Amino acid sequence: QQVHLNQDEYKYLKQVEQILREGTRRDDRTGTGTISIFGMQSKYCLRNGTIPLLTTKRVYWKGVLEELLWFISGSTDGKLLMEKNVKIWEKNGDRAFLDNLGFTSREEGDLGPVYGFQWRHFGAKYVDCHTDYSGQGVDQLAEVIRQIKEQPDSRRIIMSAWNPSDLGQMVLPPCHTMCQFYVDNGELSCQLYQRSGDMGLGVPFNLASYGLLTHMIAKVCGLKPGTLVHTLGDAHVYSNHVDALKIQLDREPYAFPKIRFTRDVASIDDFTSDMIALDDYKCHPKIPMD
Amino acid sequence: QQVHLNQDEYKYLKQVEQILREGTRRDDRTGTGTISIFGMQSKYCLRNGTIPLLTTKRVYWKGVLEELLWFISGSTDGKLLMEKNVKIWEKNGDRAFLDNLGFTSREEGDLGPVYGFQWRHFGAKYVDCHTDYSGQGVDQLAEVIRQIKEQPDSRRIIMSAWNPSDLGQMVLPPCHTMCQFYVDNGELSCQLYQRSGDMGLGVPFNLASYGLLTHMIAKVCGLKPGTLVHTLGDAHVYSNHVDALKIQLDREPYAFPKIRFTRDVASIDDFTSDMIALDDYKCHPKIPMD
Ligand SMILES: O=c1ccn([C@H]2C[C@H](O)[C@@H](COP(=O)(O)O)O2)c(=O)[nH]1
Ligand SMILES: O=c1ccn([C@H]2C[C@H](O)[C@@H](COP(=O)(O)O)O2)c(=O)[nH]1
Repeated sequence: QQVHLNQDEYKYLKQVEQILREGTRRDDRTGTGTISIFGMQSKYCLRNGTIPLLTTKRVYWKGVLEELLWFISGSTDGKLLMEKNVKIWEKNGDRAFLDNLGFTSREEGDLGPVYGFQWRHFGAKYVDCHTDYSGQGVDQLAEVIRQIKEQPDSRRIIMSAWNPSDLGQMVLPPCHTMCQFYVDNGELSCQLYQRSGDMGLGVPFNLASYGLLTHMIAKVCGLKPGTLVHTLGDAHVYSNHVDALKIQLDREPYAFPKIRFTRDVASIDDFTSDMIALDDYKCHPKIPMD
Repeated sequence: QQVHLNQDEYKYLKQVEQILREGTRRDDRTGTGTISIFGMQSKYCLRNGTIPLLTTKRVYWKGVLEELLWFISGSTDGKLLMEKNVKIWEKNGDRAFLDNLGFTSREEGDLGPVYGFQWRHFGAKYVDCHTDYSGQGVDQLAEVIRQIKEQPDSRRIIMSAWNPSDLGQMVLPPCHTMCQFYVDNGELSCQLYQRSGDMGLGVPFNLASYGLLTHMIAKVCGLKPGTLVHTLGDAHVYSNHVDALKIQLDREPYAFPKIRFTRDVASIDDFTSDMIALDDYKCHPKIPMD
């Protein structure tokens, strides 16, 4: 029967199996095939410092970590993240990518009013990735933190990246579109709504990212981490990735690693990559992709 | 048994039951006790005209229908609904309610930049509930319809009411915060993200509302209805509703009613209450409590 060291990662694999077994076979934005279920939900225990970094296929932790800190900082400048040696946004801000979208006047690495800007300045008039936006638009992350501290019973602790007014100027429309927080018996929980998820790369990354976010905010608020709830619109596997995911489905998950913060923080803006430690991230062997 | 005429309503009852059994006890913003689960999801088939109006406890159909048409019209004037003998917004737009929020210059019924305003003019400058907003802000509903018709493969078909810039001026923050649409083999599906849901009174109403909207857009787009995915943040039952819900839980659901449109429509703005028929809405008798 179903006895597993890491039940939450096992359920993830079950999620992937269900997509491949019941999913619809459609052609997507690029003309490639996906196998897809619309509407899925899964839950991940964050208690005792557990962060859900998948063990059956390695997730780029360094990238997760630096992108999150960068999001939080409000930055929309791809070059700042490249300075931290993370290159996941590089191809979305280069001359060719920008020009193809009509952003011929824009400087390289200026990603437009993407996540960081929305999280910290929702409603402000975007100029460029070098403008000082202090006190412009709504600082959602700050409000979420005040709400958690002052009104922990609230059912309105929401942060959203989905800004229709700004979509035309973003290099990519937001994928993790919004999240909601929830305080129960001194524990902080988070639900991510992600409109679109690739189960082979994107989803594991987003999973770790919001897991880390919940850990950070919990610390800032003097709370213990709770449950991450991950909700998907179009959950899919690319049809060229099926063999690779099948190899992943065959593995018995290891225990998730643990997150550890090595100093105190004054606020959500007071973390640095050197004081966020990840203990015992053990992964199964590499899975080659195509 | 394990077999039901209406498996979808049966699953909703099981949802209520899961909350009562596994939910956490909380005292909310109102003061009354809730029993709560954070993060739930359920699916409702809409194929062949089916609309999930609950049968074990009657849903206020006239309210659902008139509110939706009013939403689509972009109106934020509560008096238009009161003109049709729908009083669900009355408490929220009267003198004392407005004054308590500091909207002391507002006429009665001026709900602020609520749903309808966000749907048709996201990012526009709110003045009052009589202002003509043509060409101001993003018409999200029209874009959704454009995307469904022209890019049915899109994983980006989103409409959101969650506007941080406008929250302070709304009489209530949006409860059904955003929805995503999905086209598969000519079948239109919709996922609602609801941040907060009263299983007893709110949720059934929200289900019927988004069910109806999905049927409407499907007709506009020459498509067929698919599935409604209902996602909840704080899924709760009010502690004083417990006994009446226990009664409801032993009822065997009847078949859902079906929706039928009795003439063609030029666009999403061309529906009227008289041409939306609801066939065979058969319910169990009223509950001995409220
Ligand atoms: O944070 C992200 C960003 C992207 N993707 C995946 C989902 C889609 O396969 C693709 C984005 O394409 P659209 O959904 O925008 O078409 O990348 C994720 O899983 N997570
Ligand atoms: O469309 C709605 C609006 C409200 N509610 C319920 C949920 C909560 O019980 C209450 C709103 O309170 P807050 O979640 O806003 O505190 O009404 C719904 O179920 N659906």
